[PDB]
Amino acid sequence: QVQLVESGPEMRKPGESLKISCKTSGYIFSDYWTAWVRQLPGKGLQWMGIIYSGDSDTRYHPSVQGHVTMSTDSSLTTAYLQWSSLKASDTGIYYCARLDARVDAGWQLDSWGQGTLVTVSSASTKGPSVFPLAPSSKSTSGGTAALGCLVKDYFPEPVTVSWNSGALTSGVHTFPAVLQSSGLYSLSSVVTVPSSSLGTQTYICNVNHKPSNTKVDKRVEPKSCH
Amino acid sequence: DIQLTQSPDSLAVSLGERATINCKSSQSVFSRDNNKNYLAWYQHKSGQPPKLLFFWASSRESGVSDRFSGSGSGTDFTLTIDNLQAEDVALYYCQHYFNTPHNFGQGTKLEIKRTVAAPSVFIFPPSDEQLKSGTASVVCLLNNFYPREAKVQWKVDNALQSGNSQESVTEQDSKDSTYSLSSTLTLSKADYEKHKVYACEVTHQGLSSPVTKSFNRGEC
Repeated sequence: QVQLVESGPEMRKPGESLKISCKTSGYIFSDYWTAWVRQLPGKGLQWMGIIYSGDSDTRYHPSVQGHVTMSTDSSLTTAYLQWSSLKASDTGIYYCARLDARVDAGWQLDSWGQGTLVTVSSASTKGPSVFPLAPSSKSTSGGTAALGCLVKDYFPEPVTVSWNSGALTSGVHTFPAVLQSSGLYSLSSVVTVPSSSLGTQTYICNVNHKPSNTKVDKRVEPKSCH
Repeated sequence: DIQLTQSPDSLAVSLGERATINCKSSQSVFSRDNNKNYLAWYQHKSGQPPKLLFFWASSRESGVSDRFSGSGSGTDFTLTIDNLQAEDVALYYCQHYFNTPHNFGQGTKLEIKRTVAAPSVFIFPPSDEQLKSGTASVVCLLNNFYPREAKVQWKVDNALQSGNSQESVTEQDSKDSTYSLSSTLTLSKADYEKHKVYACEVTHQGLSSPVTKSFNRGEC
């Protein structure tokens, strides 16, 4: 069906070039524009502009003109956003979204990409260390056990956490990362489960940090005494 | 260049009640040629891409709940959510597409009010793996509480700590409208092994006294 799929997260140094992509499928590319939208810190969306693949006709927001460039590959039904010389303040989430080009149509954005976190920093990329938060009598009460993973010392954002390859979602809390004094991020992901089934169920946190090409699966087992 | 300004910036509304979010356009976005307002509303939930709700100010996108409605024209617009549900917790944006640029409003944060719920508290000593690396993180979890205002204090051998912890709170849950909070006390392995009792002490309006969760280092 109708889909817009963006590149994974990207990490670059200031001054470097970058082109992110938005692969569209499920609809006729030539019947639509493609818009790029930037998410602002805290709250807010900035309409950056649009591009029609038919003749590469472009509108830009007057305050993004000339710093970013939109293009398309109609053959690949894909739209691009490009910086020739990144600045650290370009960091943030960028969405693509489709817009009806037809006569008749309003120019609302009815389908959206998942967003791409672009980070621009002179600091070094670093993959996380992943440590178990083991269920024990100190995290078990009322029939409920809490367990989780500590994801420590990574850069940049984002780190992705799933549990049991996505089969475990209810009761999961993956906390917003904190910025340590070291300039590295840390977060935790926790889940509450029945304490009765700790002996029969298996809990694995799957940790992904694409900027460092790091993937960690950590089995989280109940604490025992040795 | 036409700008949109939303009111309020933030709104906290009880489950079952009505939520009203307003959008004021700096110029009219009503066309006498087409008899249409060039306006849309979007929902943006945590961790999801933005979703189209209305266009032409009042025309409802397919699959959007009948509890939602868009009204207004010219320069004043309203998004109304009746019978507020837990899953409505989100940021809401208006956008015009009258001319270029197709600007969005600054966003309105819709928060849900629910009954008071005290946190369940859990504590995690550091893993043996991490201890091998030379550092010790102690984690305290405050699960599923409301309202958001909760306090955590660390005590090590009954001495109040300062300067060695960080905390983070979740966004509001889309199912039970609660929050959770994680706090981490971090020490060197050396400092960690100089003490025995590690305690997390929790205050919340849902509790009449502070709740303490603790463990003794080394006790299996």
